[PDB]
Formats: sequence, C-alpha cells, structure tokens
Amino acid sequence: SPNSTGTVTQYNHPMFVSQRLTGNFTSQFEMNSLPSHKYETLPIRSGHLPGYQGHVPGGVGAIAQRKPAAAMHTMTHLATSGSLPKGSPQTDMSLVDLRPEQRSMAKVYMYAEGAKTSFLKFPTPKTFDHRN
Amino acid sequence: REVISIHIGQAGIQVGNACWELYCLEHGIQPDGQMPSDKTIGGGDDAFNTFFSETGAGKHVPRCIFLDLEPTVVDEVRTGTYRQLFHPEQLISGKEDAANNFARGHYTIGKEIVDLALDRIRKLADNCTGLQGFLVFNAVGGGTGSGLGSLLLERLSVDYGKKSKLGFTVYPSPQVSTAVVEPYNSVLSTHSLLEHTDVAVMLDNEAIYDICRRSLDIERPTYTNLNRLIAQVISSLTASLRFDGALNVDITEFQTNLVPYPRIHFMLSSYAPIISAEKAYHEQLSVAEITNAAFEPASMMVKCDPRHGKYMACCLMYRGDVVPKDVNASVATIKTKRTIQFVDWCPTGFKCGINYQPPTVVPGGDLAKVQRAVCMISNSTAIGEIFSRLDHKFDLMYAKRAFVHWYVGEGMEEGEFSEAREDLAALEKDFEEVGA
Amino acid sequence: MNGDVAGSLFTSTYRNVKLAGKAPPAANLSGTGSCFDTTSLSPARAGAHKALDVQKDELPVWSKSTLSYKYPAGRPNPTGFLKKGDGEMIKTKKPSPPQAGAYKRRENPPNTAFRRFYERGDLPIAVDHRGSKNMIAWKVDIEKLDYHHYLPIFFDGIRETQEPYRFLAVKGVEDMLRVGGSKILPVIPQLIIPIKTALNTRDHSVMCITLQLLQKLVLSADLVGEALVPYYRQILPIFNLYKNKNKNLGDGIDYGQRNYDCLGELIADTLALFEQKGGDDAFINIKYMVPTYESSV
Amino acid sequence: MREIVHIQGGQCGNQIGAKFWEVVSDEHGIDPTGTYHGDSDLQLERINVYFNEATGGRYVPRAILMDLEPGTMDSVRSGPYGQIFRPDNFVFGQTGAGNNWAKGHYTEGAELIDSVLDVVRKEAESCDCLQGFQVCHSLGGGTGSGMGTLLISKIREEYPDRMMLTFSVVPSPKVSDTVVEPYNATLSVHQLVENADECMVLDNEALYDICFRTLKLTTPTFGDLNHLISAVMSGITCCLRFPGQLNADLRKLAVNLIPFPRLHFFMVGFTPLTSRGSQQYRALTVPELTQQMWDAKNMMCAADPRHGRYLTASALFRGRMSTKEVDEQMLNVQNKNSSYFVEWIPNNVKSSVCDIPPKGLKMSATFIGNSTAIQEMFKRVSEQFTAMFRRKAFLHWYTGEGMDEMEFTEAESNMNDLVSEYQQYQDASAEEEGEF
Amino acid sequence: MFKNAFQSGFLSVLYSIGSKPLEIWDKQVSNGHIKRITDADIQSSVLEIMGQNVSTTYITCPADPNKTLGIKLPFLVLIIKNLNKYFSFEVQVLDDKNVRRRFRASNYQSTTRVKPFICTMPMRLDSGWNQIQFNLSDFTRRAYGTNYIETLRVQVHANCRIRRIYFSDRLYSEEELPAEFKLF
Amino acid sequence: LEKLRLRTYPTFI
Ligand SMILES: Nc1nc2c(ncn2[C@@H]2O[C@H](COP(=O)(O)OP(=O)(O)OP(=O)(O)O)[C@@H](O)[C@H]2O)c(=O)[nH]1
Ligand SMILES: Nc1nc2c(ncn2[C@@H]2O[C@H](COP(=O)(O)OP(=O)(O)O)[C@@H](O)[C@H]2O)c(=O)[nH]1
Ligand SMILES: [Mg+2]
Repeated sequence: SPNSTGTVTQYNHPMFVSQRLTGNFTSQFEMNSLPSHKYETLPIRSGHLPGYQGHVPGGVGAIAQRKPAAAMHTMTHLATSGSLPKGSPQTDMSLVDLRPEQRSMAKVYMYAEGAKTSFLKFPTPKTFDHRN
Repeated sequence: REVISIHIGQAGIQVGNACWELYCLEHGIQPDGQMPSDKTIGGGDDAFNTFFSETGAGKHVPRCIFLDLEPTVVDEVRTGTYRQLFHPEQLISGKEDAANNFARGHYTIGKEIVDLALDRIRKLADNCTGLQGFLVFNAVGGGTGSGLGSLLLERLSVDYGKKSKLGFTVYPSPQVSTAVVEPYNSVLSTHSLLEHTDVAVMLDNEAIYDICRRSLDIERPTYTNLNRLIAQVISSLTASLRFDGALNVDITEFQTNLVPYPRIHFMLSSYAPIISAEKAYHEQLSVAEITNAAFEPASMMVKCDPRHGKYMACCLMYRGDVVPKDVNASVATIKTKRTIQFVDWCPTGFKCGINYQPPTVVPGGDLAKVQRAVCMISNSTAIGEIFSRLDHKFDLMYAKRAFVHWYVGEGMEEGEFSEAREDLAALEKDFEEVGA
Repeated sequence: MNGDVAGSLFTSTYRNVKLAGKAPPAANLSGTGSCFDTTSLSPARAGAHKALDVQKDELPVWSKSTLSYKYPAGRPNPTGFLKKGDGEMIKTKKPSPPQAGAYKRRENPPNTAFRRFYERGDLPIAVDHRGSKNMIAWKVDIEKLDYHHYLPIFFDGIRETQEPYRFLAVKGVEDMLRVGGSKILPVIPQLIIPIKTALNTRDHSVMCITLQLLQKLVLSADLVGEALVPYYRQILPIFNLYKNKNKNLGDGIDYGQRNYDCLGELIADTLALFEQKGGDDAFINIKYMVPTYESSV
Repeated sequence: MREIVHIQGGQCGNQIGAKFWEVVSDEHGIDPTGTYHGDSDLQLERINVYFNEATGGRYVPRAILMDLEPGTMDSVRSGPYGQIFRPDNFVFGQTGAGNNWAKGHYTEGAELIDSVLDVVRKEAESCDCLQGFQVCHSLGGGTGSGMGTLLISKIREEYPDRMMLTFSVVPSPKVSDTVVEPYNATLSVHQLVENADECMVLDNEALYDICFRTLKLTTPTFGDLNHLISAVMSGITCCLRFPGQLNADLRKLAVNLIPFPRLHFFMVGFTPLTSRGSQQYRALTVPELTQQMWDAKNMMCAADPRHGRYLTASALFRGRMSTKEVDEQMLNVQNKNSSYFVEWIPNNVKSSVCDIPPKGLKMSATFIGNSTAIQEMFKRVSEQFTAMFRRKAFLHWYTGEGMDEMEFTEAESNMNDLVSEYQQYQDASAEEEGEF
Repeated sequence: MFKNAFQSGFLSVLYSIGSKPLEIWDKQVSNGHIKRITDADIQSSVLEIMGQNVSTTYITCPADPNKTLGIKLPFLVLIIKNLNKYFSFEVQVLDDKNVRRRFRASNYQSTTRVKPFICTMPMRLDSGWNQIQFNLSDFTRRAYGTNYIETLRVQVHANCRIRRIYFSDRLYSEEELPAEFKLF
Repeated sequence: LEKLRLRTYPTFI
C-alpha cells in the first residue's frame, strides 16, 4: 500500500519510486497526532536493534537513516521488487534522506538512474563496428 | 515580543528550512500558511506572534528572509514544500556566486544586494512592535555566508545599534573539511563578527557528525540530520519568548548574564538528550541526569575540550516537566565536580531557565518525543584553542601568499589580511589574560 | 650596491679555496683541453635543467585495497631459502616524490660565445696586472665601440667560471655600462637571453655577480627602467627561487658583509631598484611573478 | 542565469564536442530531432545553460563549430544528433591549416577569425548572465591549436572577467601523430599560460590505456574516447544544472584549485569505469568511488602524480549520498599518503555533492587534481622541440610565412620557466630553512 | 628586574652596540631572520629584523613570559628605520585600577579602535631614520579614564632596523639630549 | 580624504 501524495504535475513519477512511498511524503501534516506509526516516530517492532551485529540486506542503502528505519526501508525495497522490471534501480526515496525541500514530492526529484540511456554504453565486440 | 531571523548562504538556508519546518509544526501551521479549521493543538492566540505575523484572515507568514547569491538553493524552496508559506519577496536571490571568496561577496557581489536586503528587513521590522532582536544563520567557510554575511551585520549595527543580534555560525572543523581556502574566510569573518554580533554560538560540523553517529546510531548521517537538531537548539533557546515558564529568560538576559567583557562573546552550545526512539522509552531520564549528560565533551557540538579551559558563565535552558527544586539541586552537584572548574572571579556561575512546553518532534526526523530536554549554552576559555588552530593553519598558508591573488583581485589588499590576523591574536591574548 | 662588482673576485675565490678551508667546487672542466689551443665546445645547454627523473622500477604502485601507496613485494631468491627457525622470526617481526630538485646546481659547460671569441683573439682586451685589482687595457677607445655586437657577448661570458675569462667579462661589462651613454637602450632586447641563462644556473657566485650587474645596468642609463618591465617574465623567476635565502644570526654580527655573498639582500635591493626606475605600471608585473612582494610606494 | 558557450575547433574538438552534445542532449531529455521528450521537472529548470529554446518547441545547443575545411562540418552534421545544431554556427574556411601553426594563426587566422568572433559575440550577447566559455580543441594540428589559440586570446581581451575552460589533448609521449607536434604544442602552451583560466589536460595514449585495461575493450575507436571526455565535461559542469546538498560552480572550483595565477594545468579522472562483466558484481558506494578516483592509473594524462605532490584536488561527487562518508574518505586519503600532498596547504581536498547522477548510474564522481607532477609533459615537449630546433628541421615552413625564430626561443624560455616554477613550488617547505 | 633599579631620567632596554644586545629579550622567529649589520647612512651596527609574516616574527622584552619587568618611566622612545614594509609594536601598561592594557601601533591599519584591553593605533613614518616617542601617560589618559603607573612589557615586530630603544621621563629636545642617544 | 585622514592619524573620543 504505497502512499499517494496529492501533488500533481505534468509528468508522473517513475514506477520504481511510485510503488515505494512512505507516509512522511505528504503535502499536509496531521497536526493532532504527530507521534504515530505513519511517520515512524515510535519504536519499531521490526528492524534490528542498534547493537545488532548481524548482516542486514541494506548495508549501504540508507544514507541518512537510523538502524531500524533503514532496516524497514531496505526490507520494503527488497520485498516489492518482484513487480518492478528486472533491471530496476537500486536507490529509493525511502532509503535516501528526506529533505524538508522535497517532502511534498512536488517535482520529479529522483529520475535519472532508472531512465533508459546509453551514457556509458560501450560497444560490445559482437556489436562493434569501425564507423564505416 | 517578536524576533526576526536572517538566513544566509547554502548552510544557513538549509538550516533555516528545518528551523521553519519545526516552527510551523510547533504552532500547528500547515505549509499552506494557516492552521486547519479543526485540531486546535496549541493554546494562546499570540504564541506565533514572535515568528509569524497574522495577515488578513487565516494566514500567517514567517518573519524571515532567505537571501543568497546562487538561486540553486533559494529556488528549491520556491517550488518545494513551502511554496505557499513564505512570502515571495522574502526569498532574495542573486545571479553569481561568491565562489568561496570573502572578498568577492564582501566588495563586488554583496554591494548590489545588501541594499535590497536592508530595504526588505526595514519594512519587516516596521510591522513588528516589540522587536527583541535578530538571529542570523551562516557558515564562515564560504564567501556568501562570510562577506555579505558580515556586511549585512555591519549595516544592521549602524542602522539599529542597540538591538541584539544573535549569531549561529558553522565553523570549519579542525581536520574534516570540504573546502580549501576556508581559513582565510573564517579569519576575515571573525575579524568583523567580533565587533558587531552580541552573542555568537559556535557550531562544528564533525562535532555533530560524531553526535549523530554515536548518540543517534546514524552510521551514515548527512547535512539534513545536522540541520534538524540545530533547529532544536534554536527552538529551545527561543521558546521562553514564545511560551510561559516558571523562570523565563529573554534575549537581553543572555547578554547580561553571559558576556563578562564586551569582546568575549562566543558560546559553546550543547543539547541533551540526543536519543533515538528505540532507547528513549527504555532508559528513564531525569533533570539531574540530562544536566550531567549535557556537560561532557562528547556532547559538545564544537570540538574544543572544556577540560583545557575554565568556564566563565554557563547558561541552562530547560523544557518539559521540570521544577525548580530538582534543577537547582542538580546544579549544586555540578559545582562539586572536580573535572570541570569555573574562573576565580565568578562565584555565581550558572543561569537556569525553565519552560513548560516540551520540545516537539519532526516526522521523518531522528529525535523522539522526550519528556524533558536541556539546551546548554556555555562560555569558557576552551574556545581559545580553536582560534589558535585556525590562526596556525591560516599563517601556514599566508607565508607563501597562496590563494591571495584571488582576494586582492576583488578589491581587498594584504592590509586587511594582516589587521585581521592581529585582531585574532589580540583576541587570543584577551582569552589567556581573562583566564589568568 | 658595490662600486666594482669584480672588486672582490680574486680575494673571495682565494678565501673560499684556502682561508675558510671548505672544499671548492671543481666541475665543468671536461672538454676544455689545454691552453694555447681552442676548447672543444660541447653541444650541451647550460641553462636547461635536463633532470628527466627515471623511476623505472622503484616507483611504488597504488594499492586499491588501502589508499596508502605501497612498494611492490620483494622477488624471492633461490640463494636465500627458508631456514629451520625463520618461522618464529616471522612471528617476532614510506613512499615520497623522489627529489624534484630545484635548488641543485645546473651544469654549465665552457661553451659561451665570449670564450670562443676570446680564444679567436678578436677582442681588444688586455690585463693591466696592477698592484691594485687589475683594470682592462682597452686597445681601442670604449666610446666608439659597437655595443650591438659586443654587449650580448660579454653578458654571455658572465656564466663562465674559470679564472682568466670571468674577470675579463665582468670588468668589460662594468666598463661598457659606465662609459656608455644612450647606446644601451637599443641593445636591451638582446641582453635578456644571456642574463636569463646566467640566472638559470644555480651557482651562487654567478647569481650574485649577475644581480649586481643587473643593478648597475638599470642604474647606469637614462630610462632603461621603462624598457625592462615587459621582460620581467624572464628574469624574476630566479628571484622568486632565492628571495628568502638569508642567514639569521640571533645576536651575532654578519662579518661577511663587505662582500655581497648573501643574495637574499641583493634580490630585495634589486627588486626595490626595479620598482624605483620605470615605476609606471611596474609593481604589477613584479607582484604577478613574485607573489610576496610589497610596493615601495 | 548562468550560461556556457561551447566552441569546438578542428577535427578532435569537433568530434569530442559532437559526442558531448549528443550525451548532454540525452541527459536533459531532448531527442535527436531537438524536441523535448523528457520526464523530469528538473530537466526544464536548467536547460538554458546549454540550450536555446527556439520557436516551435525545439531546442538547439549553444555551440560554435569551426575549422578551415568543409569536411568535418559535413561529418558532424551527418552524424547522429547532427541535426540539432543551428546551421548558422557552421563557420569554416576553404584552404586548410595543413597542421601549420603559422597558417592557422597569421594568414588563415586573420581572415576567418572575424566571422567566428561575430558568431561568438552573437551567441554570448543573446544570453543574459554569461558564466564562461568552454572550448574543446587539440594541441597538435594547425587550426585546432593555432586558430583556437587566437580565438581564446580575442575572447580574453573582449571578455576579460568571464570563466574559460579548455579541454586540450596533448601529443602522446611514446607515439606521436604529427611530425611538427612540438612546434605547435610549445606555442600553444605559451599562449594558454596567459590566456586560459584553466586547462584540463587530456591525452590520447592515456585514453587508450584506461579504455584497454579498466574497460577491457578489445578494439577501441575514437568514439569511446570522445565519449569518456564528454562524460568528463558533463561531470565537471553538473552542479550548474542540478540541485545538490553542497554546490560548486566553475568559479568556485577555479578558486579552490589554483593557488597561484599560472598554475592552471589540471589532470582529470572520472569515476566509475568498469567492464561489462564486472558491472554486475560491484556495489555503488562512496569508497569504491574514491579508490578508483585517486588511482594514478585512472587519470587520462601522461603525467604520473607519483613523481610529485598534489597541490590541491577536487572531487565532484554526483548522486544523493552521505557527506560524512565523502569528507571522511577524503580526510583518509589526505592523511595516509601525506608525503604525496603539499605541506604548506592543509586540507588540500575540495568536495561537492550533487543530487542528480547521470542516467543508468546510481552514483558517480569526477576528479580534478592540481599536481606538480604535471611538469613532465612540458619537459618532454621542450626537449623534443629543442631537438627539432638546434639545427632547423622543418623551420622553413613557418619562418617563410612571417614569424621569426624569436617566437620559438621565447616560447622555450617561458616553458622552461614554467617547469622550473613548478619545481620550486613542489620542493618548497613550510619551515623554509631546510632547503638551503 | 628594573624594580630595584635607580630609574633615572634615561634607561635603556636594548642597545645595538654591545656584546649581547638581545640578552633579556626573547626572540621568536618563524619565516624570518634576525641580524646585526652596519647601516650605510649612520655608519654603525644596527639590529635588523625582517620576516614574511609580521605576526609571527617578533622579540619580546622579558624572556620569561610569566615574569614582567617594571618601568615607571612615562615616555618610551624607539629609533627605527623605515623599510617601507609592514611593521608594528605593542606595549603593556598597568593603571590605577590594577588591570592590564595594551597599546598596539600598526603601520597597516586605518581606524583607531579602543577596547577595554587593546587600543590599536595607526602610524605613519618618514623615508629614512626617525625616532618615535610614545608618551604612555597621555595615551593612558585618553584611551581610559585611568592614569599610567607601570609598564609591563614591550614587543616589536618584523621589517624594522632597531637601535637604542629606551625609556625617558621628559620630552627631551635634540639639543639637551645626551650625545649617545642622538641620531647623528 | 576623510576616509584617509581619520584613518592615518590616531584619534580618540
Ligand atoms: N551544518 C551544515 N553545514 C553546511 C551545510 N551546507 C553547507 N555547510 C557548510 O558550509 C560551508 C561552505 O559554505 P556553503 O554553505 O556551502 O555556501 P556559502 O557559505 O554560501 O558560500 P558560497 O557557496 O561559496 O558562496 C561548508 O564548509 C559546510 O561545512 C548544511 O546543510 N548543514
Ligand atoms: N579524442 C580525439 N582525439 C582526436 C580526434 N581526432 C584527432 N585527434 C587528435 O588530434 C591530433 C591531430 O590533430 P589535428 O587533426 O591535426 O588538428 P587540426 O588539424 O588542427 O584540426 C592527433 O594526435 C589525435 O590524437 C578525435 O576524434 N578524438
Ligand atoms: Mg553559498
């Protein structure tokens, strides 16, 4: 059940990020109840403890998150990857930090790595040619 | 009672974004600029008056100006979350960067924008009636936050004079840095910030990186996490103007009880408890415990060990379920400790402050709902070593006159470099003489 | 500021070789052959620094594992095998840019044009051999000499280090500078190359002599100060190299003051004099090349 | 806002600029027909820096393509994304330089530089806030070196306070491609030392080395070399076009990289490069970026930094990442091999983080280090030139057209001056008495 | 020392003609040099201080930083030669309120700033040799309401040729000055 | 001229 932000723009968010949206990416807050499971402001039943010394599948996923939130976000990233294309991108708005700039998700803030391109697409020997 | 904030540079604006995100949540103001029709969370219709100004019916704009030379950060706010919140003519923006050049942003680029900034802040102050002062945010590493950040300070000083001007600078770390020419900018900023600011609060990036990594168990932090808890300190030290307290403290009392001499105004901020949600509700925290936790060098947000120096005057801000009895009992225990000592000529020492409203939480942030928190603000001679190291690594470069030709190309000359170097040296001599 | 730059040549050389007792540098005598016959000119270039460091195999390899540069592991040799007790010795068990030398002496072979023309015998120069320091017996009068043909040659011989030639070159340069009137101005473009070549070699005596001779040249004229400013790009680099070389005696007195050996003071004096003469738009160039210089109003 | 005017000279410049415009046009999301088909709001925000929106909803590059022959113009026009260029920017002569600096600088230069200057004036005056001029060219040919040098000079006296980039490839040491290469290169560097603001040096031999050993490509053409250099430009000019946590434009990097006015010959590496096999097995982290970033084997230049000390270095990281990892990695790389870094400049590393990486890559970075080991190529070129010149090989082709031997002699004077100055600043110490 | 001294109308703390001029002074030089050469216009040995950074190279009067000398003489006189470079000197004094002031005269500053502990003054010098007289009492009376009592230390920086720095009690004229204190 | 004169001589209050 991905979160649905009310903001609309000319373009639609890429499918590799639309399926993965947390409750914190909302345009309007819930002033009555800030401490809630929606905003992950309470202790989490899931997620490993800060002193946990085992192996977490995230490892390098989250860039600005604490251990339990990072664990939840990487677990959700790996959980719903089946519906995504096989060559899906690795990063996500959940794993990446939530800036106050980009909380409303007004614009297309993360699009490049999932865009089809040939930026570093060097010629393979079977596809090689000498610019004849 | 109103106080207006000025945010300068990339660092200042990024900090002020979290600051205003926290402020709007404190008073229940949605990003659209108005409280919802229902859910009147707060009490008192004049609480927002010190930060927000009520306009017409059902709209409150903040009292702030976001000014910078690059529009690559200012324009991000214009189309970000708070498009509706900020008044459009408060997000000032330029055309060219200072490019980490204090001379550039102090003599070439800041000249044509300081007048506009002063024009806007003038009519911002006119709407106000009980102006307590100003509180500015900047980093002393870059050029925009240093050159015009000091030019604006000088212009406000000459224009207003007696108004207090709080300063929250982000000083370069001793070794973990992101720029090269920053010692020059830091020295040149300290030279003019000495005579214009009234209370300047040092802040070090890596000193907060350590706090996030250890206390918040954030093995990978970033700038946003730092700006999140900077806003917490600002809110903690400004909440006495907003909310009622058992023993309140206004802006003018900080200057009176924390500045023994006109030039020694450089405070060491600290905060407690910095704890995640997982460990917050498992370990009970009392007033006597959090005040102890706010005095270790491992909780200082500036990397100077207080053991190397002597305290002149300490300031303590308390929020939440705090009573005078336990706080003034815990203060006595601190004075009996031998690892920290005050100067000879200050038998009084601390200045406590109690407020009832606990700090609020940031959804998606890093802190948790804490029953009671402390924002320690100190004044010690341990900061004397910071200027010594900055002076040493400034002189290590000035001997060869490296990177100087950029500064002299914008209007400044070597006389400014000298006269700032001797100003820093004189401040050092002041610190050892007073600590004698 | 010396009345006669050559006035201390013989005495300083003798003092250095014998009186002080330090070893005198005896090099660049290869290929000079005997006297009374021509010296074979080597094709080597004195000014150029043909260092060209060749670190073929001792250069450390970058380690992707650890960011520190590390040396390659030693190649095991059949002569040194594994002994019986070395297994316990194993239990009981730094890179840097090589030299990049800029203060070392640059080689200067005796192939200067002054030496060639003197051994040819076309120079009207003779040694007085007086009781005082020897003057130059000029066969023909100095004033009618063609400066265009001679001044580059004599300035080229300042680099020369063997006794019979350097004295003649320096004294002749001094005499032409003193006697000459307005003939110095048109030839000032041609003296840049020999002065630069003399400054390029990192030998103390030639550096100080050419510094004093530059001072006299910029002094012994009318308005050559305005003419040397565009050429500051080719002269001041050596000044930057040796600007701050100076002996510090905490409370002692510098006895070696009558001889201008400390080139740190000479460089400062030359820079000040360059600032003085032809000072219109001249401080900017000096500040551009020498970064720490301060204008003398 | 900030604008970049791109100029391509000769065969090498034209091909590399064509590939650069193809990859950048893909980056901002416009088809080879010029119409916009992208899917990001951030794309439209900063397309003015490289493209002019013409009536009809079609974008064209801000490029000028120049040479002395129509063949390369036809080649660039025919190629993919060759139809996006405005046909009015195709300035070209009809005789040809013939790999002759004199022809491209005195005879053909004086007759063609007028139209090129007119086009450049039109293009630069069209925009409002010019940031600088970016020029891609070679240093071996006649119209690539001689004509481009004259154009750089003219732009310098016409636009004296604007930025200037030059992506200049230098002749390979081990194998040459033109008999008169040192003849062109000596004068080229002689003029670049005064005119250009910084020259980021490339070398075809190095491009072959990286594309053969790291990329493990069997038979590399010119396409992948121009592709890598194009990616280098996209990385260096990234922060002008996308938002980031810490920003850095051209002027900021120029200030933080150049300690002295003549030290603007940089050495460049780009990260990451890997073979297709190893692509599926490596992870994208800041470390695995920084190990490959600091490898002397990854640099696309003939100068090996192992023979000198890094004066200053810059690393433009791309992608949304943690700043603490960035600056701690650069702190570690500065602290470990300290002897390979200059002693009198502490904190030699400048860092920047941009939030939008190139498409396909989760994370990327570009390395721009100012090293004093750059002197070796100048020494080898000077010695090759003096081997040319001692007994007059091929000199009649130049002296028989107007210029004399004094230009050659003065060029060697300045070049042997520059290498000696590099030696001085490398060998200097902080204490300053140890070297005597 | 100087507390049990006679402290007559004249009193010298550094003279450039002697076996050990810098006997009580503590040299602290970095990127600079100190010498003793014979000047070409007064035909006598002088003590020469020159350095790159004027804030690093200096000589303080008392060797022990904790120890301080005691001078009750009002006037302090320096004989300096202008090298057309950055130069400054600093002096510590004690007032009747028993607090320590500082008076720093600088060649490279324009404003005159007065702080409770430091008073920075600008100064301009002629072409060649010149003697400067400080008049500590008047500066103490003008900068602060207090009055001069004692001098605690004197400190002179780089780019200056020093000879015969001394104290005095009256505005001596050249005619009535003793011969050994004269410029010629 | 004032910015030079009040900046070249020492002046107190
Ligand atoms: N705490 C904190 N510090 C920051 C942040 N962003 C930048 N800084 C600091 O700011 C210093 C450099 O100044 P910047 O904020 O990047 O920009 P500036 O001060 O406006 O100067 P210029 O951009 O060069 O004109 C760096 O050394 C950082 O330590 C931030 O988001 N949080
Ligand atoms: N990277 C790259 N280098 C090139 C290309 N074409 C030529 N070069 C280099 O440019 C040099 C020759 O330059 P030249 O064609 O004579 O330039 P021009 O005649 O002045 O336009 C050769 O050494 C090549 O290495 C190219 O398409 N890409
Ligand atoms: Mg900025």
